[PDB]
Amino acid sequence: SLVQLWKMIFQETGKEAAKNYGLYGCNCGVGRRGKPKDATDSCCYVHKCCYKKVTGCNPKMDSYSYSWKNKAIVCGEKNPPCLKQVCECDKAVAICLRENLGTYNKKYTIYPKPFCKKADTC
Repeated sequence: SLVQLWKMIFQETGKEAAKNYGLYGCNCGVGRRGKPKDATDSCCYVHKCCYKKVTGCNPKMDSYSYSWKNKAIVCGEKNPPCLKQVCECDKAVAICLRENLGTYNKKYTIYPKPFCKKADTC
């Protein structure tokens, strides 16, 4: 669920997830999609697009089972198809988030999403 993702974000980024990425760019956090602003927003772009490949669940409400191993995210204990995927979706968006931390814009942290150009289809 979305609380798990928020934790997941913090554990690889060290920043409070909703505080820093809840309104970042045009695809991070609540709201729709847009043409991404930077690599930080674009990995939120990838997250929302793997989130549409979910089938039988509510990712923002349904929790899953996962653990935080030797600084490595292991969702890999047996999970139902969706709950496996969203959590892998969350881990992938948690992992890339650490990969573009040097790019993070402090001005994009709360971004006016309506003004962003509409994203294509994933």
